[PDB]
Amino acid sequence: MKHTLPDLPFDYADLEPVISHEIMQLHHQKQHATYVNNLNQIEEKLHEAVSKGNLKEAIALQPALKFNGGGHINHSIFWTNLAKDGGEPSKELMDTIKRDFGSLDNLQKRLSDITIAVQGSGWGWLGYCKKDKILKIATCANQDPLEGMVPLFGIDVWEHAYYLQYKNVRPDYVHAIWKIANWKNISERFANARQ
Amino acid sequence: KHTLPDLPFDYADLEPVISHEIMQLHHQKQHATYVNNLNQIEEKLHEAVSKGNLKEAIALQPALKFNGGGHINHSIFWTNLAKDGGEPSKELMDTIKRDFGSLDNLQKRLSDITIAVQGSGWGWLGYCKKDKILKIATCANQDPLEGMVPLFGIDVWEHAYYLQYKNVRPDYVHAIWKIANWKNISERFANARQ
Amino acid sequence: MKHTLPDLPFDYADLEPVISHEIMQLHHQKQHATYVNNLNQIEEKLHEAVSKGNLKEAIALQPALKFNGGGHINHSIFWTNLAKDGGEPSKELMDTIKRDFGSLDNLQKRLSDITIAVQGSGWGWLGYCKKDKILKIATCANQDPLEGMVPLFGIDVWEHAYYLQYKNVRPDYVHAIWKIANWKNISERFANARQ
Amino acid sequence: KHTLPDLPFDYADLEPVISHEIMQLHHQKQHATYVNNLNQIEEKLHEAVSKGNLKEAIALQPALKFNGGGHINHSIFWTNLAKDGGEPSKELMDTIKRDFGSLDNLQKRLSDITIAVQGSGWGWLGYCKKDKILKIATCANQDPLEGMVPLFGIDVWEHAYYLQYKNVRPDYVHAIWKIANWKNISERFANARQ
Ligand SMILES: [Mn+2]
Ligand SMILES: [Mn+2]
Ligand SMILES: [Mn+2]
Ligand SMILES: [Mn+2]
Repeated sequence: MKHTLPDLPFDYADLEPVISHEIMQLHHQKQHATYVNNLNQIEEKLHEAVSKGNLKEAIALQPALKFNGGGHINHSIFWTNLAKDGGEPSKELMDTIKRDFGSLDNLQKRLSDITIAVQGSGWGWLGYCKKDKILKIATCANQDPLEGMVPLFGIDVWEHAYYLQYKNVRPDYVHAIWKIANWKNISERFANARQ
Repeated sequence: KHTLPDLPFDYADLEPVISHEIMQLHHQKQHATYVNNLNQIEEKLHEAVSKGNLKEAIALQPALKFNGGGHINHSIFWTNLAKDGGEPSKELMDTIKRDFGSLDNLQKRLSDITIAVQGSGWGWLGYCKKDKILKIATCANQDPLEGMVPLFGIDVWEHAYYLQYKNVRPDYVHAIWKIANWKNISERFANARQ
Repeated sequence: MKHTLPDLPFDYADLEPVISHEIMQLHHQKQHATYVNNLNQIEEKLHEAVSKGNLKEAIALQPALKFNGGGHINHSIFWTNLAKDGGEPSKELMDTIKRDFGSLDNLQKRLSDITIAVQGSGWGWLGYCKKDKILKIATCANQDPLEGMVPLFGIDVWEHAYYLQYKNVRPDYVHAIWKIANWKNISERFANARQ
Repeated sequence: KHTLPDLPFDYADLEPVISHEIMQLHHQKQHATYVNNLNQIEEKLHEAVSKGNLKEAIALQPALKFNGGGHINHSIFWTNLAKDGGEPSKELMDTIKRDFGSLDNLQKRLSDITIAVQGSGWGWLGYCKKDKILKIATCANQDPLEGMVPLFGIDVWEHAYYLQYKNVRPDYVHAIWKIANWKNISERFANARQ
């Protein structure tokens, strides 16, 4: 059934002064809405190509499904990842961060750095690799969804996520976003990934 | 489900340009595998889509492009080759002369880019309906040709020549022009113009 | 010798109301400056890797050279491509646009559309293909320089090029930029490409 | 300029796992070509850089990565194979057991991803000095392994197996473990830990 724009868990100004009201409103009401609308259109066209046996057409649609489907996935997670009252990591998550990265401080630095270094548009991720039972960090280009691991915490470093407030200074945004990291949600995602 | 098409000729009909063992393996093993895998991946993809698993549906894309591309590319390629391929129709020859100067220039230019492919892939002559022109391009791996109509393809995966030509890809790419099925290429051209 | 940030051919507010003063100032003084500074650093590291015979290291530096070197190339061209008094295409350029695209209106639409459709960060280009003696349009991802043809006119569709003024509405920017297309410069580039 | 290294063994020493014709062509023709081209491209690149032609220097990057990668990858690969490769040192075996459970799990997991390479490429076992762990990865075409130290590589370009194994890549990838030079792999491991 059809994809829909999820309501945010908070009002558009609830993350000030870390993320502005204007940024939240445009990012949700315009950017994410566009990914959803275009996603529904692409899924229709793909369902038609598959039904008709138009293999070339079905292949040709893949980048648009990845882009808009990834936009939907990534943003949906991102809204659940942000809070004014984020709390602290669960003990078990905190313990695993210490095991895999040494400390939360190291994790935040190492993820901030790779996220900061993204060339162009993309995302930084903290994820959980089920196979090897370890936390990992990665970046993704554009809206490519995080693959090979379960997403826990995402940082959108598309210039739309920060330019209106932080201008060119991407590092100020990436460092500041940790202050609104929704650790309750991130810990819930970690618990589910270990099931 | 998708099926392996029969070749329009016997496995040895392209000797001495492409060998029997190459045609047999290429068709019965390589193309077969793309077809069989295409069917498995299409099945996995339908489950993912019918269940709402967008992430898994996106994760299956590369296998669909690869095996689906494999099926598309090879199916065109077999129709592109002939023991006696004739000559290009007058309309195609005139178009080749318009857009490349001569057949010689087209062959050289398409051979050169196809030889230069880094890794596995394909060289193509195609027709851009929009700007009403012939174009040459390459594709990586089994990516299908997009943005123009395919007319003539040259498989430069190593499995396409190695048993016979060993490392000498250029010899294979220059030699395949001897068996280019110009009857088929011309028909694809005529159909691309309608 | 060392790369430097070129002075703009105009003052930071000279393209209002099509491109804001704030956008011009950040884009030149901060974004392009960063590409230049990082480019010089990367060229040094590459010259060292080559001198030492450190082939793996020289290969590893390539994405950063492409990114920052491309940033320098692309922006350098882009500033010369913009003017308040852009004039009109030379007769010969106009005649070739008509030959290859039917009309200027068609060219502007077709280039605007592909530029608008860029997934992520990138550029739209009008270029000249010397081999086939034809105008072409293309997009490039991120800062990848236009290859296979001589660049004539570039449209930066990184969100930094427009978000402060146009917000999410990229099409309004892409359509509007044609009003400040420096046709004198573009025509000069066309003449040189045909030599 | 770069040179083709001699093999540490005679062309037939890996029979029956890899044939004489494969080793000869692979070394004398494939690797030679990467070396020779590497030299040509390095020359073109130096002219571009010394003249300030940034655009042309960027345009030559893919040929440097490809031929330079080719030289890097093959040079490691020849040292990675042996008629009698021994067994992993105790320190490497313990590390393999820590990070993969057993040698069996490592072999299966690396074989599976290497077999799955779409097109040409390589499978690698490497060591991540930062997080102090073994990792497995694949690389496309001749891209060199980056972000970890290379320990053991498996060439899955078709030229590496086709003359002998034909289409049956899995057989070649499972069989190469028989000739993995664990003396060399262990030395690379010891050097990766210093
Ligand atoms: Mn976003
Ligand atoms: Mn093939
Ligand atoms: Mn820019
Ligand atoms: Mn090889």
